[PDB]
Amino acid sequence: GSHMEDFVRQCFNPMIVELAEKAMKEYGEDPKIETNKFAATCTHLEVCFMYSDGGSKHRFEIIEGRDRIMAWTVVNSICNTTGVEKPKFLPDLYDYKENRFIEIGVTRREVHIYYLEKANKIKSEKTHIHIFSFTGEEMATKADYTLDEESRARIKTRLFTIRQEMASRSLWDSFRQS
Ligand SMILES: C[C@H](C[C@@H](C[C@H](C[C@@H](C[C@@H](CCN1CCCC1=O)N1CCCC1=O)N1CCCC1=O)N1CCCC1=O)N1CCCC1=O)N1CCCC1=O
Ligand SMILES: [Mn+2]
Ligand SMILES: [Mn+2]
Repeated sequence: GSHMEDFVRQCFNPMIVELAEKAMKEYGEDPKIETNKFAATCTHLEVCFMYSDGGSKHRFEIIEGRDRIMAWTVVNSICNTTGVEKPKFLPDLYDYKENRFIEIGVTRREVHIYYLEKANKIKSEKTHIHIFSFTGEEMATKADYTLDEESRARIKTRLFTIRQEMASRSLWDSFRQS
């Protein structure tokens, strides 16, 4: 293994690592080689999970972290029972409160740039978007941030802590270049 893989293993909890490996292998990437993508997958998974935790008990359905076939199955059930249009790309969550899918992004650039990229990619219009960065900023569709301030603040703090740990291991720089 590499230093990035050992860091990933000591940084994220093991269930997150396992789901990241699964998701990456399902697309033919090897966690032990494409280690930057491994860290990014772990970070994105943890953010999705903290986010779904931020709501009320029954509020969100978690799409991310399932195998692709089961993810689309759950998306189909949500669409067929709520009547919301089927997105073109797998979202990360479904909000039963606001009645909408959510795409979550975690970026090492400007939340503006990544938001524009994702919103050009989606084009299905009704899928809410919520971007976080590793510097503490966030941006969301209709400036509607879904959760209260405190849950988003916890996510932002975690992102900055991951950033610092990577820097202490001199892995932040190459990570920030992908
Ligand atoms: C005990 C607790 C663990 C965390 C786990 C949770 C993430 C998420 C995990 C799985 C489990 C469902 N599976 C397993 C395989 C098949 C399948 O469908 N997936 C993936 C797809 C959807 C889903 O549900 N969920 C959500 C509900 C319960 C659960 O497990 N969350 C949420 C916060 C951050 C985090 O990691 N939980 C559980 C709820 C409270 C909590 O924090 N611990 C131990 C100490 C640290 C810690 O967080
Ligand atoms: Mn996703
Ligand atoms: Mn996402």
